[PDB]
Amino acid sequence: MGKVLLVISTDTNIISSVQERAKHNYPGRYIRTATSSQDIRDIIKSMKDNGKPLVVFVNGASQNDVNEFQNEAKKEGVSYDVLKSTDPEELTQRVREFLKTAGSLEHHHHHH
Repeated sequence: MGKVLLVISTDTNIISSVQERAKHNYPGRYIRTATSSQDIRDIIKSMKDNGKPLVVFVNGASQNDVNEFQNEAKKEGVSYDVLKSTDPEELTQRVREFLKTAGSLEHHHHHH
């Protein structure tokens, strides 16, 4: 419950482009980056009760903490979709449409 879009791209320059473009259009809180396992922990801490769509760009972080994101999310009841794509326009359209369509999430009481 409470879903995030995990944007993985081999092209860090493309991550930077889409990130700032989506932060231009939407609040730069809904767009977030992971730079460490510790950062990710703080993300998923929020997303348990925070029932709005998030977008985490794997910027500088590694596959070990990417899987730690998936694990901590699946145990803490945070929903996610793993988006593995490299394209500045396509990533912008997927990020933004996610924030638009998941703008209406179901209001279930969170395990607090």
